[PDB]
Amino acid sequence: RLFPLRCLQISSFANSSWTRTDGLAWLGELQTHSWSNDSDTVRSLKPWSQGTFSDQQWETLQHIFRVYRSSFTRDVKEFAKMLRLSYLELQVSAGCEVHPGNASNNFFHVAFQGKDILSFQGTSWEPTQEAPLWVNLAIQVLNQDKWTRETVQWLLNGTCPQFVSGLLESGKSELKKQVKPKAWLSRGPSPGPGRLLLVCHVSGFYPKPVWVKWMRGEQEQQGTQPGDILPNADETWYLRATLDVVAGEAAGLSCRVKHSSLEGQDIVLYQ
Amino acid sequence: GITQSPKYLFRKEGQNVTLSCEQNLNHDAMYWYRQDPGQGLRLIYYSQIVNDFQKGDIAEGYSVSREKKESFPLTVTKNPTAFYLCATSVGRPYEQYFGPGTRLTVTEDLKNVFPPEVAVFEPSEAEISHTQKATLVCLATGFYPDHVELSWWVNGKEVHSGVCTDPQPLKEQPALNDSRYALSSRLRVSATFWQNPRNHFRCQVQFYGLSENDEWTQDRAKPVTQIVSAEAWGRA
Amino acid sequence: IQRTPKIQVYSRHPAENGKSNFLNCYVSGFHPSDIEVDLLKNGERIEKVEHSDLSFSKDWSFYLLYYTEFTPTEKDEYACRVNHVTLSQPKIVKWDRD
Amino acid sequence: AKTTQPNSMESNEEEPVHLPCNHSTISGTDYIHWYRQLPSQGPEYVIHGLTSNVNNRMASLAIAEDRKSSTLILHRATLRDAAVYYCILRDGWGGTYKYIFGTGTRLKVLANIQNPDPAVYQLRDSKSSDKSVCLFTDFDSQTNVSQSKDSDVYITDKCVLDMRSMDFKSNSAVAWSNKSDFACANAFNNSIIPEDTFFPSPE
Ligand SMILES: CCCCCCCCCCCCCCCCCCCCCC(=O)N[C@H](CO[C@@H]1O[C@H](CO)[C@@H](O)[C@@H](O)[C@H]1O)C(=O)CCCCCCCCCCCCCCC
Ligand SMILES: *[C@@H]1O[C@H](CO)[C@@H](O[C@@H]2O[C@H](CO)[C@@H](O[C@@H]3O[C@H](CO)[C@@H](O)[C@H](O)[C@@H]3O)[C@H](O)[C@H]2NC(C)=O)[C@H](O)[C@H]1NC(C)=O
Ligand SMILES: *[C@@H]1O[C@H](CO)[C@@H](O[C@@H]2O[C@H](CO)[C@@H](O)[C@H](O)[C@H]2NC(C)=O)[C@H](O)[C@H]1NC(C)=O
Ligand SMILES: *[C@@H]1O[C@H](CO)[C@@H](O)[C@H](O)[C@H]1NC(C)=O
Repeated sequence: RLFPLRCLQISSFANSSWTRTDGLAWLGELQTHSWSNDSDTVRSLKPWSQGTFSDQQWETLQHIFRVYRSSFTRDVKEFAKMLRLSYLELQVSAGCEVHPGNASNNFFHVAFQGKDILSFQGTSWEPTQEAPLWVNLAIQVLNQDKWTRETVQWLLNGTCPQFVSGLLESGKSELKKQVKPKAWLSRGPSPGPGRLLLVCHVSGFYPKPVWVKWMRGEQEQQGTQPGDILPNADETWYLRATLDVVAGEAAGLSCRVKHSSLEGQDIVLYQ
Repeated sequence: GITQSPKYLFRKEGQNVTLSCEQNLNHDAMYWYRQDPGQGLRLIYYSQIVNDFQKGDIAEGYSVSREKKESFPLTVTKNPTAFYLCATSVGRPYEQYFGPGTRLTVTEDLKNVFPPEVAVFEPSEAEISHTQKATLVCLATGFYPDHVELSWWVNGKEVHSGVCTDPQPLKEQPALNDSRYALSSRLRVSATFWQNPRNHFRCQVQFYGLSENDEWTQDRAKPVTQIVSAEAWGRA
Repeated sequence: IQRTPKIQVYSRHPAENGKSNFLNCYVSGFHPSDIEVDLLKNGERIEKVEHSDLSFSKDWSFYLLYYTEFTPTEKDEYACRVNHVTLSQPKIVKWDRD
Repeated sequence: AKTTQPNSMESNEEEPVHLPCNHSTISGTDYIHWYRQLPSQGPEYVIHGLTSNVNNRMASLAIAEDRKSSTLILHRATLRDAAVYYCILRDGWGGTYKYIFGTGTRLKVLANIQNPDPAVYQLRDSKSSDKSVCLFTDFDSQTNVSQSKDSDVYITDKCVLDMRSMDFKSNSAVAWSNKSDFACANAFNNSIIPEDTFFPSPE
């Protein structure tokens, strides 16, 4: 199991005078931070969200983001004027993964109107191949900012893996927690004329990895349709698995659920 | 970048003195370090920003002020004689920049000040015969304080090739606390160059001592800042 | 206008009339970020609703969890109503009980 | 968090030098800085790193895999690289401005003596006088020159000069005295003096 840290920024520029920037951080599947345009601070969502950082460290990290947010939206408005761009959706996805064998990696990807345009590579900003020409002009300006460049490297190479190591420790018990799902069957819409839709709902499990198949005893029905894994408000997950059978094929059929919290005691519901 | 006037500073015991630090670039943090011969740098006082300053591990006896951001004066008032270095700091990754440093010596008595005597010693004929080279030695002796700059001049031009002079002076009386010093240098030349009688050699010791503002009474000439030289001529 | 929202509504627990539950609306896969989501009871907007922070996936498309506490009965019908630049008029997805 | 370095180190000129540094309690956000102070001068920044090795023009920084130690590497040392080298940690957060230095490593760079020709010569005073000095010169760079156990006898330390046009380097120490029993045959400590040292005729 892996717990990368992904820091996500959503900056929306409706025109030259109206803009919002909002952020959040994820460790693995769990949201640890929330960063609101209304707020003067990034909010720790968990008792362990601060990692092993000192209060004085967190505060200057708060300061860094606070000035980052201000001049980022300053700078975006400049480039939009400079490069004659029409009104704007920017997204940032930055963070890192800790691998105890030195194979530790990090990333800082920026997207414009939903498309990758540039990322941080080694030491400087680098455009992607498919990005428009004009992005080249902006990277010429960005790479003249040696302090922003030195700081981004410190955050990626230094602050981030330090932070992830502290979060893995101070949040150890919640990360390893197991919550058992419940399941229930229901009749879905008639898919055809002589057909009935068997529906197996599975809700309440954590963490995310799960296995749900319709079965006739031990014969896994290849017709099993697994839904998306959808989130509940309490950080568990929900899953719908559907089967299209003929009028009389329903009887004798069972939904099987295997999850890391059950300890081999699968859930099995017979139709 | 960072200026520390002057290079040399001399004062009598129990007199107060303030060394200057002026920086032109726009750095907020400023530092004062103190270094003793063959010792490491010890931090005295640092100012993260104007109107602020915190005490380093040996501020006892020192005072500091930060009224402008381009200036950071150190004031001395137990063992004041040492090499005083001023520094500035930038933001991340936080590299430090240093002044050229000021040399401060404090004397129990202005009578202790002596300029150097300078003598040049000619190459040995055994060395010429044996190696086809010729080493002159310059000796600067009996000076206090040890604030000297020794250069070599050949036919009027300063030379660096073939020269090495002692990095640290020698104490002539290691007991006495205001001992006088000695310092030596070599200039090595080819035998044929030394054997040309139109080649001229001079050893120059620039001494830094009393100023026109110091009071001198002794019949002995006043030991003020001066140059003392000695010379030799090639010999066929 | 680029990508249109996918809309899925589901309950936290099995729907049992008279028993407290949660109604969830998950909207994902859309772009750009501006979006309007309402949960509806018998066609009217429910006032006390909650939602997670807007987030996005590896492909940059956004997603959002709307949810609310409710007690289902046989009489009431529930749905999720979404408006987005990519939609000429609001899309209403009904909560299918059984 | 502190750093540890050997007190002194010697190396031959025109060879690379690996200057070691230990920092076992370093944290992920600590930079590693190296400074260099030539004699009579202020320190100078040389290099810094965080998590990847660094190459400047004359020096590189090699950081161990656990970041618990590191190495300053002079690609090719020359005589002018004789200096004190300071390995320092700098907190990347920028909290404490109590910037302190350790003792550092004093690096000595030895001349490659192609043809050691150790001798002790006598030099007479230029301006008349009965005074003179004794010059120990042309010895191999492993030789140390010890001080004198005599109050009125002064012995300087070894010193290397470079006759650049000739591509020739030589070590030398000087000794002098006002005493009447002072002579070049005894001016230096027979223990530091090589066996084949040339003592010429005291003509
Ligand atoms: C890791 C911890 C976990 C915490 C967990 C919390 C998670 C919450 C959500 C996180 C979301 C954010 C993720 C990224 C955070 C990175 C911020 C680092 C930025 C450091 C530099 C900076 O903050 N601001 C510079 C300011 O630098 C200038 O430096 C100069 C000196 O060199 C000064 O003169 C001065 O003018 C000064 O303004 C800044 O203004 C802009 C920085 C923006 C760089 C990023 C832009 C990316 C590319 C945008 C392209 C736009 C082109 C398209 C336009 C139409
Ligand atoms: C943070 O981590 C990154 C990645 O580990 C470091 O990136 C590396 O940066 C160095 C330069 O600092 C790059 O080295 C080489 O530089 C020469 C310059 O002449 C160039 O010719 C080479 O092609 C190469 O760029 C190196 O490529 C780069 N590595 C990667 C994988 O991008 C970065 O330096 C680290 N920063 C800190 C402060 O730790
Ligand atoms: C997001 O936050 C910014 C900064 O706080 C808001 O912009 C400021 O709003 C106030 C009043 O609303 C103005 O007086 C300022 O001039 C605005 N700009 C700055 C730089 O402070 C912005 O309104 C917020 N966005 C939304 C959508 O509420
Ligand atoms: C900017 O956008 C906001 C919201 O779209 C709008 O209310 C405002 O009038 C706009 N301002 C200008 C100057 O167009």
